[PDB]
Amino acid sequence: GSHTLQYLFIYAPQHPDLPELSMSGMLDDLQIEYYDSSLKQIQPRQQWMASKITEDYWQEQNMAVDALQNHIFRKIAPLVTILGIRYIQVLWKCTVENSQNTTAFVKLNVHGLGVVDCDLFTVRCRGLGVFSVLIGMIEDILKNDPTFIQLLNPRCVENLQTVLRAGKTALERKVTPQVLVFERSSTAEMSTPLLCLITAFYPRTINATWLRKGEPVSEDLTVMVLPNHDATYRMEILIDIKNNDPSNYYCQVQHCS
Amino acid sequence: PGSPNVQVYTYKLIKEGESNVLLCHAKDFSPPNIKLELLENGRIIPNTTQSDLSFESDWSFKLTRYVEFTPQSGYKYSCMVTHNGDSKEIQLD
Ligand SMILES: *[C@@H]1O[C@H](CO)[C@@H](O)[C@H](O)[C@H]1NC(C)=O
Repeated sequence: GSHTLQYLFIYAPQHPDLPELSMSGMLDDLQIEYYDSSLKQIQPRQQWMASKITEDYWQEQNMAVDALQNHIFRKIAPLVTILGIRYIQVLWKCTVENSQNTTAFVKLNVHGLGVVDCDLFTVRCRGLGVFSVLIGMIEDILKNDPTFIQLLNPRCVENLQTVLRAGKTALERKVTPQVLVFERSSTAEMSTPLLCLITAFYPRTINATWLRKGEPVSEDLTVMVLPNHDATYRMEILIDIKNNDPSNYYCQVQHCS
Repeated sequence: PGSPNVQVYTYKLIKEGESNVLLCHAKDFSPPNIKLELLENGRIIPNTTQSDLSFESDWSFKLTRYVEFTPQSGYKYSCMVTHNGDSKEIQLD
């Protein structure tokens, strides 16, 4: 299958409640580590990140944040102050899909303006929203200093393989849901709610629906997927039965199992 | 209005006296500064653990504060969400 290595930054300079930089980062599903400006060292977010992973990963990850900080956040911080930009969201990801071809991007959702989709194979940044000196300003950060783009494209995929191997166990676990069906008290918006509750399932890929006489009821379909605490997933499907016999309704659920 | 969607839920079905996890999750909130407070019986539950602020590919932010508790008969659990000056209180529900 495909596998993406994501690092999810949040830049909020002079924000009184938030720190300057948060980091996240997740092997697919699995959040694998976390850094922010107060902590002064990355912390891992899975046991197996803390055990099946070389130390030499963390000293160089540690350097990597500086790069984004020093080659990017510093250089535009003057700009954002001028535009009254309150915060910026930065997604840096590389993906290795069925080993056909490899994509590494870097995106920046400048708050208020759009996103800057920087493609790091072609080394060219496009505007996905409001156009501004930033789209090319970061193109030229990335065009010069090619050593830095050597941390965001090629080490990204080697680090993917590293962590992909450390996490192969985790990403392959199969938590099995429990499909539960409750009649929910008559709320303000549906008169007779029917909930199908599917909780603890690890492969996020899942196919569930409500059916009436086999026919798939899609009228009052409300569908939520919430995170659990142990890296599995929760799913709720609500329908207003509208005073139809509830014995005629069924919640068909296909999980990999 | 950038206002959080918040759900308050339990990991597994409440079975009284049987350990569980109490979960308050907020997503879809525009100003990213948010407070999440787990409430037992109107009181703030200590030693609760929070995920880290982060977002989805669609840039929408996310927070999840949770804690291992044991549901007991009589007991009630909720979540104070303080977002953007306001506190709102969601009960298990
Ligand atoms: C908080 O939770 C941890 C779970 O690892 C527990 O072992 C600890 O005793 C608790 N109390 C604290 C940290 O005061």
